[PDB]
Amino acid sequence: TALPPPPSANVAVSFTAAPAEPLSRGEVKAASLKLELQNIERELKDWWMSRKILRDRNIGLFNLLQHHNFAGLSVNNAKLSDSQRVMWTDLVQGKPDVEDKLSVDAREMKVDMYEKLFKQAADLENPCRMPGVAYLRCLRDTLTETQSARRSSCLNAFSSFDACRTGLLKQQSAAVENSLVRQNMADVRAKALFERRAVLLDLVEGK
Amino acid sequence: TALPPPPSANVAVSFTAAPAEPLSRGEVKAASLKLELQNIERELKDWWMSRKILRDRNIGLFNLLQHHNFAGLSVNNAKLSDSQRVMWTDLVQGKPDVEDKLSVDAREMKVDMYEKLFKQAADLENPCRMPGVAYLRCLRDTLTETQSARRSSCLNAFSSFDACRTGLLKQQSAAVENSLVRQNMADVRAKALFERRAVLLDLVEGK
Amino acid sequence: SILGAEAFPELLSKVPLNPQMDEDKHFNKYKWGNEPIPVNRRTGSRMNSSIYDNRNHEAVRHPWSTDARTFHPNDNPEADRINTQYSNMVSDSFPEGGFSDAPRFSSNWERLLAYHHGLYSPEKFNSTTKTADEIRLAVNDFAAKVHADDPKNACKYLMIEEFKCLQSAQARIDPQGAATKCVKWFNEWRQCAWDQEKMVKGYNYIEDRRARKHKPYIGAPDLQYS
Amino acid sequence: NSSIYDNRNHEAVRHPWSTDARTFHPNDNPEADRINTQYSNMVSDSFPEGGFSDAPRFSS
Amino acid sequence: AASTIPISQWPSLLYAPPSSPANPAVEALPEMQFDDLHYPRQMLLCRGAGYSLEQCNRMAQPDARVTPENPAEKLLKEEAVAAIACLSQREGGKDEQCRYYIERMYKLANKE
Amino acid sequence: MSVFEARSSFLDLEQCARAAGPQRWEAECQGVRQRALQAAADVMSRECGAYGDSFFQCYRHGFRLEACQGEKATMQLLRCQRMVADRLVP
Amino acid sequence: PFMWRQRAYCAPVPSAFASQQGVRKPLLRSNSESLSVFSQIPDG
Amino acid sequence: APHQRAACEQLHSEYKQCLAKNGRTHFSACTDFHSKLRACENMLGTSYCI
Amino acid sequence: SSPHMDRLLGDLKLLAAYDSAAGWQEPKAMESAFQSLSWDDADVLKALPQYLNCRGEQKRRVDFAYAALCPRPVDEKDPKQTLMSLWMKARLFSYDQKHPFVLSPFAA
Amino acid sequence: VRNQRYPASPVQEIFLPEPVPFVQFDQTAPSPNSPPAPLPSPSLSQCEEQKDRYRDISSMFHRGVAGAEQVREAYNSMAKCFRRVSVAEVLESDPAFRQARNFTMDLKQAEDDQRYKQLQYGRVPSILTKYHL
Amino acid sequence: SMDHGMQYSSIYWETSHRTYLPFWASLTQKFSWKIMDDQIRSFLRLPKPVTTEPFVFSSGSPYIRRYFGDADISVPVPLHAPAHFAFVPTGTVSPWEETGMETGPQGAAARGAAATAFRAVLESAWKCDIDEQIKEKLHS
Amino acid sequence: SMDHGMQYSSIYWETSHRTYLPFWASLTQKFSWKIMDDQIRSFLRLPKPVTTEPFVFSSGSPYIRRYFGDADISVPVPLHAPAHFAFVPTGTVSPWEETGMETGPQGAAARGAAATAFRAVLESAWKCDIDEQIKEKLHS
Amino acid sequence: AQLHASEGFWDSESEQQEARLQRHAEHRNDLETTWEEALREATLARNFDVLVSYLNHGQNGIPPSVTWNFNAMPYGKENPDTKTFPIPDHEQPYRAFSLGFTANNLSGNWGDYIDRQDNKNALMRPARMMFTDVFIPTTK
Amino acid sequence: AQLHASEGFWDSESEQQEARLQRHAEHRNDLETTWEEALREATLARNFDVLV
Repeated sequence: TALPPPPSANVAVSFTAAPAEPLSRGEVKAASLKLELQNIERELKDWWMSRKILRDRNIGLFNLLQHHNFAGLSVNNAKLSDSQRVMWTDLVQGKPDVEDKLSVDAREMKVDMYEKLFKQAADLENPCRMPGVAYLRCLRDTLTETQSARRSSCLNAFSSFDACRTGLLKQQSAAVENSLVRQNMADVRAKALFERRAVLLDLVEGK
Repeated sequence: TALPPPPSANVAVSFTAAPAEPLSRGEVKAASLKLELQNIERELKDWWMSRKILRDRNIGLFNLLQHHNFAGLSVNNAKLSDSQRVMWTDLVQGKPDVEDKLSVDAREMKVDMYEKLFKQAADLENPCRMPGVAYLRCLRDTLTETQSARRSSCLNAFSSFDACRTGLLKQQSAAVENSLVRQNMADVRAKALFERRAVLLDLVEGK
Repeated sequence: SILGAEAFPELLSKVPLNPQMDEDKHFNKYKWGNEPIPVNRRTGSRMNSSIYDNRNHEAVRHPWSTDARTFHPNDNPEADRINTQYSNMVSDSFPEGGFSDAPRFSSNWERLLAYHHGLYSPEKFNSTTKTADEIRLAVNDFAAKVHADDPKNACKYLMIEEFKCLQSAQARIDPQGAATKCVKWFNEWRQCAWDQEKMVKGYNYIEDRRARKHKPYIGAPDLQYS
Repeated sequence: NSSIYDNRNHEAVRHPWSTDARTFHPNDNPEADRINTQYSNMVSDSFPEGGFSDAPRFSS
Repeated sequence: AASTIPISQWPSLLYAPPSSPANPAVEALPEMQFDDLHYPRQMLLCRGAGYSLEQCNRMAQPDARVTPENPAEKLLKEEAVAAIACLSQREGGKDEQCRYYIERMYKLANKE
Repeated sequence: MSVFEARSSFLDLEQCARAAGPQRWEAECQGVRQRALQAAADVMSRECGAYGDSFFQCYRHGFRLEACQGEKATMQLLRCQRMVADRLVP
Repeated sequence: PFMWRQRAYCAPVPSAFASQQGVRKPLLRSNSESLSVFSQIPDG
Repeated sequence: APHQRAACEQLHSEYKQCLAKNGRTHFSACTDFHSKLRACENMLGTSYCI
Repeated sequence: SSPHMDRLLGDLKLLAAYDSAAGWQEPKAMESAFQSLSWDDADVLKALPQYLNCRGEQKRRVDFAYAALCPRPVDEKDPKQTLMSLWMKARLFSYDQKHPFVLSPFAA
Repeated sequence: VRNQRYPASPVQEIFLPEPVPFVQFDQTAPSPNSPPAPLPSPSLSQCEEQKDRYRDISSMFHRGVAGAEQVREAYNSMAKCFRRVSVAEVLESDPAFRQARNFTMDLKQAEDDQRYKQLQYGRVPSILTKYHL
Repeated sequence: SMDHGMQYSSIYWETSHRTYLPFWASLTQKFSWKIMDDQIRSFLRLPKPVTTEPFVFSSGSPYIRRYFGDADISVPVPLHAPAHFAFVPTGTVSPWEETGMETGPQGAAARGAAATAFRAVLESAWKCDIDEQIKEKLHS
Repeated sequence: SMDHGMQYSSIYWETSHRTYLPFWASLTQKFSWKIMDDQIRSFLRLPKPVTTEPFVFSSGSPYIRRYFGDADISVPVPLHAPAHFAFVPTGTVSPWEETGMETGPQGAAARGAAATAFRAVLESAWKCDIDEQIKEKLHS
Repeated sequence: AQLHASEGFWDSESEQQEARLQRHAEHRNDLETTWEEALREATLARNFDVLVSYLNHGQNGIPPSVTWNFNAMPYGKENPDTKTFPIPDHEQPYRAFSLGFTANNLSGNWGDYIDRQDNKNALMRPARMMFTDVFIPTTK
Repeated sequence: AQLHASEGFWDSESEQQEARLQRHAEHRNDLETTWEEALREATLARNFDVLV
């Protein structure tokens, strides 16, 4: 909560309170200390406000994604169906492939589900979209086949897909690591600034 | 003058260019140096912009006062009449008094001129207004008298007037001195910050 | 040692890069002279446009202080507009150098908060217009990507057309203005999607018998429609 | 702004800095019995006792 | 004569521009391409394969999916070289000194 | 890539050149030469990239913008390059 | 599906970003439903 | 769902208030609330002795 | 003291001038631009037949740089445009064979 | 300031409009059926008034009363004079221009050739080669 | 200040414009055959529409009809709580930051390959010039 | 969008409101005796007004009349370039700076004697309390 | 329609921007006030953990990134912002026809439902009362 | 009446404030642009007298 505004004189002071003597050495030094303090407080405010805003924004994003039941490369959703979870983990970590147990109609349905899911997940700006769609198109081409015959044909698309996939995973890992390092550096710097402010407030002089 | 805006990609890059590997020690150090540089530049900008704005404002005030032909406690006006200058220098530095050479009507006129000038010069917030008006009222009381008899009666008010006057003069001197000291301190600090920025730009690393 | 000796052939040989340079340096190598682009069309700020807005023809308000002098489009253009290229046409509706409403933030958290609340994107505020070549490159890349995504799609060129129109209307800097132009192609794509789905999944309906007055006149031809 | 010969009447004052644009509303339909008719209670009908909520905190 | 092109007609203006003394290939304007994602995509793929930044930078190559080359540069090679010789000798073809070669090239390319 | 590193590169170059001589320098000192030029080039690009991007932008827009009028768009870049060279090589 | 911050017609309504609300009404809705008549109103 | 739980508690209190206001002679007026109260019951596993 | 840089920037300025004069229908200006286009450069003249016969990585580098600077496809029929394109490409080829290009943002 | 193409524009624009210019050559004059004669080969005999004038104007610019335009002009004239001899040496020495110097051809052959059939621009490869598909 | 407004434009009837209303029009009243048709269908056991059934077979995902006091007035409501998916990595983008100003690969790619190529070309030409300067300096 | 406006309000004459104009009102015209009076005064040498004299004795500072084509239409204009005076010292005030926050005499005086007195009273009471605490601490 | 108003569909872009700015300003003020309190408490306590603990004293979701409104949808008979492909003539609707000796509908054009216009022309607009069998003037 | 209009007497307080804000913004942009130019030149020159 805020404080009330400070009190003001009722009678107008124009210049009567102005100094009639030039400043002294200690007064000048105290002014320099005050300037140092205000610079420190500005830096601390910048750090604190950026941290607060980012925390609030990202917590809001997390709550929004939990509300709309989203799932990303880090599969961290408990409300998922087991079938949907298997499909996503196949698309992210394993190999999407149709089983020989299925009838050709059910194979077509599985590939259509894969394509719908992946096209809703990945937009045209995504790099892995073209490889994924190519791989699923090859599966559509080779529905009426065995996995042994299908591998030879779908390898050319699965290679690019797996490459783009692992690239995205490495990007996520590197981003997390770098953000952690930057955050910790900033917090250590802020703490040091706080202690510097503390010692300067122990040294400050006046009333 | 300004530069044009920087170029932007025509095709949308979403995250494909993001790093797939965490930063290294030298890169982290360079980032810290960059943060130091931007903080230094912020401080330099604050100094430079404050100095520029204050210079412009005060030069505009000076030009306005020269345009409207103003005169202050420091009598630094060449377009003044010699009579007006004598009157102002009496009110500022010497003793306002009516001469025995004058006729009583001319003494009344001189005192009225003194009162008009001083009331236009000093407003009700001014501290010296009451002493000045009291002294001129005593002169009005003692027009039909000699200076020798008038001194004894008007000295008690002239003392307070001279005191307030010298107080204002001391205030002006102290203000000039303190402003000079503050300006020089700020300029020295800015220069030191500039050299620190120079060495950090000699040390900076990247492309 | 002079700086840039061989670098100003435009100065040595009196070659103007534009009619404005021709007029300025008095080379007089443009037969048709020069009509200067006024300052309100060379620069300015974003404004409101619709008549169903109360602050119409007024500058857009931002959290930061910004010049409120607006870019004025060419509403009464001359008959002969000798250069009808995109370079000269775009100046009638946008400034080539971008708008004059950009911020210089004293801090990073102000930038963060403006973005978080939807009042700043550098894409929009720190940017120039796009050149025709850039627009064409973007459009052709998008078309290639879409063709790779699916060749046998009927909404392909409609999606490509809305992309093209957004790029041409400079949606990076005027997204609301560009969407106003491109939503027609979005609607056509929306229609084509259902038109494709109903062909894939055979969907039809029982049509009723022919009306007694299907033809307005007996002697009129009833052109048969599928 | 207050005057009817202003276009932005009953609208908040615009400043260079960001400021909440929710306005002080004077008491236009006060009750008949206003038991405390001192200045303390009268001033709240036309100004806020705590001042306006339009103050800046300058970054520089 | 040159009337204003409204904003709704700009998409058609980009691929069917008006006539100029220096026109482009309107038939090839849909074929002009320059990928800003070429090197980022390459880097992503190589880092997914498992390489380091130095290996990726050594394996990097510039995009071949760019605007095609003018066939005149391969068909009118000798004529163009002779024209450039004439220009280099005669100061850029001032007062019609490379008109011979330029007219031969123009005829060869245009054919009435 | 930094000014210090580029200066040390040029000092390596000059001292190895004094070692080799005026006759076999171009033969013996190619790698150090390339390293020095690459470091100076990194420095130049870092310190003069804004002006180069501005010239690029003006060229895209046909020098139609306000900041493209005159010759400052070129003189700023040339001055940056001259200053970088005078700071590095001597 | 290519320019999300520039295509607002195909974007969710501001009630969707709010993360708070027998059968419930759907949580996600687009502005592109404005181009249909009987999206929200019934066909009665 | 705590939002819905609190909303249902408010609804139940409102139903009790309406029923008390009308009285136990005129109780067919509050057939409004069963629509929602049965849903509350099926959702939270609660009974409200309706 | 900076001839390569100076002539490069001059060529680019003259190309922009040619395009502007073409858009504005100015034969005098665009012919002045064509004539003022550094046709007297021995290095570029020597590199022209080298560029015309190069192949592979160097050609792809020079093509990438030329499509960066000038991505619009010139008309196959206009020899002035063809020749200016050839001259710029020869200049870039000379610069590349003197000091090769490094076009990737990733580098060390 | 604009000089209108059609001062009687609602009358002049419709009949007798201006056409698109032609800048490859004049087109109002006869076509030369012979190439230009080989100019006399140059040398540094002829940079007299360029070298000495550049020295003059540079010495005066060092004082400052000359200017920079003049220095640029003089230096560029001198460099043109040198480039004359450098280009002559390149042309006479490098063998690839030996065929180009003795180039001869007539408008009849230019009209009878058939290379214009092959002037079509190619086609950019597919975007799937980036992912190797 | 919007409700209870004053008459701003005039109301009028142009001369000899027709009205199409007779003198018994106030006693005239409308009628629809739909209620009678519904009664007759219910009494004669005629084919019912599918809007009487709350379940919806017209899509693959489950929909249920919500009725507004009558079988004629309904809207379908989806039952699934749909799961959404994102083939995206987290923490890889900071759009608020201007990236054209920062030095690095991400910055060049938020800029373009064209600007980067131009920078490389300037770099090469500068290296040529500086190599010439080195040559003339060290030959001395 | 202000010029050439439409008729916004109606124009009317209420029943039996008077007009006060006869049928020869259009032939009526005005007249002033002022021109004839001026001619007669000039011809008979009658007392002139002081507006015929450009100098102005009605104040102490010099004024001169500026005439607009006639002695009847004039304005007085002052001639002096007035000197102004300020019994004020320079550089003693910085109004942009908030002074209630800085510690010092200037800050207390931009604040009040009331706040300073309150602070002194709190100071005295605090000193009393701390003296008691010191006493009990040091007696132990 | 009330649902659309909750989402700001009937709002104008000015109103949307003003709501956005209002949220921005409220959030900014909350943050800076909380910062002042946190700094005061952490200064009197001399502890950085206190500042850290004030980071979670205030988060439902986020503000919207983009908004769409009704005034951004184009309208116009001649506006080419509505024209994708020409509609064939046998599918376009007809304007009403009225022609007699007494009255017609061809001396003017009334417009569409949104983009209306005056049927009478400029010279007879002042005498519109004369082209009416009845006239009900404004209230003023 | 035209003199009064030069002084802004017929204007409203909103219009006066808007003119004030316009002047403020123009001055700020001039100042910050000049600062950018000065800092660029002083950085390439490595001299504080240039900034001065």
